[PDB]
Amino acid sequence: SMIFLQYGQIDVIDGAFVLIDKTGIRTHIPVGSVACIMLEPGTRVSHAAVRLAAQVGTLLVWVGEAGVRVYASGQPGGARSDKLLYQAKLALDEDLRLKVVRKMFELRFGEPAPARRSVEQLRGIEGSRVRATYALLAKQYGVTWNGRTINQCISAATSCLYGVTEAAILAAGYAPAIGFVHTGKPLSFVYDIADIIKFDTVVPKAFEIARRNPGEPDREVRLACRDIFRSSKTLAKLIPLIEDVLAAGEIQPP
Amino acid sequence: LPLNPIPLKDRVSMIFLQYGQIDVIDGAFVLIDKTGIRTHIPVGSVACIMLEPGTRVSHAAVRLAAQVGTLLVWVGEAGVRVYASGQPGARSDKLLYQAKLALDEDLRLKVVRKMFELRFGEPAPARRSVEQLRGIEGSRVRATYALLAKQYGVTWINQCISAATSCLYGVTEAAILAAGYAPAIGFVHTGKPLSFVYDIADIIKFDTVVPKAFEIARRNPGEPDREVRLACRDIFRSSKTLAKLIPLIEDVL
Amino acid sequence: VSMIFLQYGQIDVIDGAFVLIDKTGIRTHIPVGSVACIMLEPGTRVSHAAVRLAAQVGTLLVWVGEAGVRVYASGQPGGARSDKLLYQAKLALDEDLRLKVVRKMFELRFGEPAPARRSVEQLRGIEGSRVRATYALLAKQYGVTWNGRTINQCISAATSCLYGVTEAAILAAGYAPAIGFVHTGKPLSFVYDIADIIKFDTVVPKAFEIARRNPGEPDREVRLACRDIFRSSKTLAKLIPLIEDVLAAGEIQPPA
Amino acid sequence: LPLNPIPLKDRVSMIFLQYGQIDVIDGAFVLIDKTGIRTHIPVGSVACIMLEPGTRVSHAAVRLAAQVGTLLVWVGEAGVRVYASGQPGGARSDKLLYQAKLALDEDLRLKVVRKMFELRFGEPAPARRSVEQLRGIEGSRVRATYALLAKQYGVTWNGRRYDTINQCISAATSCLYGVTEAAILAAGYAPAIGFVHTGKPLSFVYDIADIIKFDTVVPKAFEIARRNPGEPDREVRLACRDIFRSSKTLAKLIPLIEDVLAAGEIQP
Amino acid sequence: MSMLVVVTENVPPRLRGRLAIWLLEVRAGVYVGDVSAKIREMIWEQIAGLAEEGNVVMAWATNTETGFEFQTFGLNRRTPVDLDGLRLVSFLP
Amino acid sequence: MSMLVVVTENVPPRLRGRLAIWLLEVRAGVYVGDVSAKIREMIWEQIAGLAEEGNVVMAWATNTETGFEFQTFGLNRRTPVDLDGLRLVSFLPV
DNA sequence: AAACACCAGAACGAGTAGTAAATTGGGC
DNA sequence: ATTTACTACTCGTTCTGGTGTTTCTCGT
Repeated sequence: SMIFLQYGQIDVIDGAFVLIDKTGIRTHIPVGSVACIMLEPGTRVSHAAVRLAAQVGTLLVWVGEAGVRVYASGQPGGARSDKLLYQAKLALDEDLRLKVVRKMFELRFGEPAPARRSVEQLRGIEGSRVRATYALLAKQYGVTWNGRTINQCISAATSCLYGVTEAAILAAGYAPAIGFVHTGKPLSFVYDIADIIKFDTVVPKAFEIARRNPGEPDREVRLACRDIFRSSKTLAKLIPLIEDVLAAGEIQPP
Repeated sequence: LPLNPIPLKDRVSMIFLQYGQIDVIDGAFVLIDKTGIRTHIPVGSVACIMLEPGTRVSHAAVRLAAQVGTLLVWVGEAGVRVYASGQPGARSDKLLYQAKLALDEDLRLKVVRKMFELRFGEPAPARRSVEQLRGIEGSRVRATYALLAKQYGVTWINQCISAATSCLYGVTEAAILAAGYAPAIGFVHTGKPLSFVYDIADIIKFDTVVPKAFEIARRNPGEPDREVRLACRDIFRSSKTLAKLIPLIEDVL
Repeated sequence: VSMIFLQYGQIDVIDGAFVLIDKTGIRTHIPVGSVACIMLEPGTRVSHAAVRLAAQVGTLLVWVGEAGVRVYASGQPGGARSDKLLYQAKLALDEDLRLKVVRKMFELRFGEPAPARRSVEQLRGIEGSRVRATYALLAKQYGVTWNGRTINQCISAATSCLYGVTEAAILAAGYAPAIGFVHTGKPLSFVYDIADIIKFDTVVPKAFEIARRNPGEPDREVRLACRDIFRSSKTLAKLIPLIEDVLAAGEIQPPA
Repeated sequence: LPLNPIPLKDRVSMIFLQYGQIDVIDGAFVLIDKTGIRTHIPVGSVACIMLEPGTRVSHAAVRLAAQVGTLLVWVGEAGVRVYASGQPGGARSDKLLYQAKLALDEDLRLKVVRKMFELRFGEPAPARRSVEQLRGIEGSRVRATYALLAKQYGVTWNGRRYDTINQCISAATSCLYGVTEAAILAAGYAPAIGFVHTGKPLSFVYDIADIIKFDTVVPKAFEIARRNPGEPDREVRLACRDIFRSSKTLAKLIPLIEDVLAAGEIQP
Repeated sequence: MSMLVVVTENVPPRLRGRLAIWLLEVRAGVYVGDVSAKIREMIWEQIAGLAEEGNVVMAWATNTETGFEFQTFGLNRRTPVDLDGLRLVSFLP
Repeated sequence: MSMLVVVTENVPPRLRGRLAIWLLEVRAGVYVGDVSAKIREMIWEQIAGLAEEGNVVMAWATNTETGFEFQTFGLNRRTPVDLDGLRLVSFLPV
C-alpha cells in the first residue's frame, strides 16, 4: 500500500495524515491505510507528520516525479532486520543465488532458463540476446544503431527506471546494494529487477523519442517515463515482483 | 558541478533545529523562523541534524541533506529519537560482511563476546551463550546505574540520561550509515530497527556520556536539555568520538 | 663637523652631492663631508642614494620633529662608535667616577660647586629643594597659581620638547641616552640629566609665560614656543659641547 | 590608542623593497610605485625591512617603522647592508651596561669569546690562548670550512671576496646580519659593542651571527651557486626565509645572545 | 599562534590603516594574518577603540569543535546565534 | 585540518549557496570554516566552476612563513604580489 | 507547492578627487 | 613637502520583489 503526495504540506489533523494544498484539507489518510508514503517535489513535511509515521511504522521516501528518482528515504540502512537477512542469505549461498538468478532470467524473457547452465553462462546468454534485442528495436523504429542521441535517450530512460525500481526495493524493505546478477555496486539489486522489465516499455519509448530527434531529449524521456510509471502502474507491480524473485530460493520469508 | 560528502571525523557532531521552516535557498540549507529571520546551516559540516517539534522540512531540504551525507533525525521529548532519514542505501560488501556474521550463531557469538570484552575490558566467561551473556549484561548495566547514583549522589534524572544517550545514538547511527553498515542488523540487541546502533553505543556509553548525565542531574538546573547537549558536544569533541566510531565498528566485527 | 636641519623637501643626490629639492623644484647643494649630522624635520623624503652617500662619508641621520623638538628615529641605532659608548659606560660603572659626573652636572645647573662629601642621594635632596624654590619663584615672577609639581600641563609640554633636542644632542655626540648618572634605570636616563641642567634657563620660564596668559591650545603653543627657542637660541648646538664637558669631569681621557 | 612593537619571534623575517616611494597613508606603511599601484606592508609583522636602491622613504615612514619596532636597512649590491635606522632610545640601561662591563674587562672579554668559540664549534677553545690567538685560530677554521664546503657542493673556489659564489655567500649572510641586528636592538643591546669583533659599528652583530652562519645559511649559499639560477638574489633570499622559519632563528637569537654574555658569570 | 581574520564595515580610515600594520588586507575591509593570543587581544582593543559607528567581526583559529571562534563589534544584519553551544549567524530582515 | 576563509564578490547565487553548505557566512560573501586539505582543494573546484566573471580569494592556514597561504580567482583591483617568496596584495588604480 | 533564473530597482559602503589644517598624545 | 580630517560625487555590489519555468548533472 503506497501513495504519492505532491505539491503540498504533510501535516496531521484529527490523528490522521493530511496534505494541505492552500485550499485546505483535500486529502485525508487513515493510519493503517498507507503502508508507505512517497514524497514528490513540492512537498513540505511537518514534524507531527513524521512523528505520527514513526509511531505507526510508516516508511517515508522522498522521490522525484512519479518515483522517477529517489533522493532520500526514512528508516535508512533498513527498517526490518529479517527482510535484510533474508536477502543476505540468498546472495551469500551459491545454491540459493543461482535459483534466484534463474528466476530473474525466466521472468525477463518468459521462458525458463536452461538447466545445465551456470550463472556466468546465464549472464553470457542474457548479454547476447539483449544486444540483438537492441538491434531489433532500432530497426523497428528506424534509427541509426551502433554499439551501446539514442544512447543518451536509453541512458535517461534506464535512470528513470532505476528510480522506481529502487523505490520499490525500499518500500518492500530490502537493500538495493545486495544483488544477485550484479554484485559489488551500491545499487546492484536495483539493476537486477529493472533489467527484467527494462525492454517492456522503458527502452522502446527511448527509441520512439530518439526517432523524432528532440532538442532536449534528456527532459523528454524523463517526463515520458514519469507518465509511464503513473499510467502503467509500474511501481505497484514491482513490489510483488521483487517478493516473487526472492521467493525462488524456497526459503520462508518474513 | 557534483557535490559529495566529506569524511565524518572532519565534521561537527550535532545541531538542534526547533522552530521555523527548513527550505533550500540558492542551493543551501536555511532555517526561516516565524519572524522571517533566516539562518544558514552548514549541513555538509554536520554529522547529524536533530529536528525538534515545530520544524517543517521541505522536499529539497531532505534531498540536499542526503547528498551531503548528513543524517536527519526527528526528535521527541527530552531529545528521544523518533524518526530518521538518510541516503537510500550503502555499500554491499561491508553489508554482506555484517550479514554473514549475524547469520551464523558461531560468528555472532564471536562478535557479542568481543562487544562484552570491549565494554568491560575483561573477557566474558567461557561457554556462555548470547542469551546468557545478555543476562549478565543487564546485571552489569543495572549495577553501573546504581553506582553512579552513589558516586554523584542521586536518587534512583531519567530525562538527563535519555537525552545524553540519545545524542550518542544520533552520531552512532550516522557513523554506521556513513561506514556502509546497516543499523537494523544487531548482534546483542535484535528485532529493533536500531539494533546495531544500540550495540555499538552501549560499549562506550558508560565511559563519559552516562556519568556526565548524572553530573548534570546532580544539580537541578533550568533547561536540562541544553545543559546535556553542550556537555555531550564537548565529550564528542574532547574524546574525539566521531573519529573513534568508524574503527570501533570494524574492530568489533 | 657642523650640523644641519632640513625641512619640507626631498633629500636626494643628483650631481653626486646632497641636494634639497623643494615643492617648486628648488635644489640646495649640501656638502655631505664637513657636516657631522643631518636632522630631518617632518615633511622630508630621503632617497636611497642619499642615505648611501651619507653612510659612506660617516654622517649620522636623525629623524626629528620641528627644530629637534621630538626625536622619532636615528640612523645607526644602538650606537655607532664603540669607544664613545664604552667611555660613557665606564663613567657610570664606577661609583667614584659617577659622583664626579654628577658634581659637574650640579655645578653647571646652578653655577656653584656642590658641597663636599655628598653622595648622589644627598645631592638629589639638595637638587629637589632648589627646584621647588625655583618653581615657587617663577610663580611669583610671572604671577600664576602654583600648587607644586594648566601650569603643570605647560611645563610638562615644555620639558617633553626639551627632551627632544637633548636626546638629539646625545645622539649627535655619539653617546647612549639610556646610560645616565643622576637618573638611572630609565631608557632616557641620560636625556633627563642634561636637560635638567638648562631647563630653568629659558624652557620652563617660557612655559610660565604662556601659562601667564590663557590660550585655548596650550599644548601646541608651548611646543611651538620651544621650537622657536631651540632655533633662535641654538640650544642643540650648545648642548653637544656641554655633554663632552660633563663627561670629561671623570678625569678620564676622552675618545678620539 | 598607543602603538607598541610585538615580540620578534612572532614576526616575518624580511621583506625586500626595490622601487617606488614609501609613504604613510591612513597610518599604515604603503609602497607606491611610478605607475601608481600601492602595496600595503605590515610593519609590525616584519622583524626588518630591507630597502634596495630606487626607494624613497618619507618622514612618517621612518617614524612609523620605529614605533612598531621594525628595523629599516638600506642595502647595497647583492643585499649588503649600507645604512640602518631604528628607535633612537630603545634598549635597556642595565642590559647595555651589562654588555659594556663585559667588554671593558680583559678577563671577562676573553671568557665571552671562549663561549662564542665553544658555541661556534662542538669543542671548547684551547687554554692559555689570547683573544688575538683565538681569533687567529677561528680565522683558520672559517677559511678551512669554506674550502670544505666547496668540495662538498662542487664549486670553483679561490677566496672569500667581498666586492657568483661570493655573491651568494654575501647575500645569505647579509640576510642573517639583518635579523641579527634586528634581534640585538629589540633585546636591548648595542650592535656596536662586540667581543671577537671590535672597532666596527656592527661588531656585536657579526659576533652573534658568525656563530650560526655555517649551520645552514652559508652551506645553503653553496647549494644555490652550483645551480646558477637567473636570479641568485631571489633564490638566496627565499631560501633564507625557509631557514629562519624552520630553524626558528628569530626565536633562537634572543636566548643565544643572553647565553653568550652569561659566560662572564655575572648575573644580569 | 593561530590564523586571524578581521572584517570591517563603516570604519574610519584610522583603523583601516592600523589593521594593515599587522594584517594583510586581501579584500576591501577584509584582513588576514597569523598572530598569537596576546597579539589577537590587542588588535581587538584597536578595533573596539578606533571603530565607533562601524561593525566589525573577528574570527580566529582555535581548538574548539568548529575549529574556530568569532567575536563581533557593532550592529549588523548578520548577528550571531547560539545553538546549544555551537554559534552560527542568522540573517535579520 | 586548518582554518579556511573564502571571500566572494559579484558571484552568482549558485556558488554563494554552495559555500554555505560547508562554511559559515559571517559577512556578505565572507565564509569561514575549518576543513582539511582534501576538502579545501574541493572547495576551490566549486569556486573555479560555479563562479563566472566574479572575483574570489581563498586563504587557509599552513606552516609557512606567513602562517597562511592564499590563492585568487578572477580579476580585481586587489591582486596578489610576490616579494621574494613573500606574497602580498597590491591596489591597482583604474 | 517549492525553488531557481532572471530583471529592474533601491540601498549601502568603498573609493576618488579637492580643500583646509596641522607638522602633535607630553609629564622622570 | 608631507599627512589627516572633511566633503560631495562616482561607482560598485548586495539585496529585494517582481514574473516565468521547472519539478532536472544521466549511462552499472
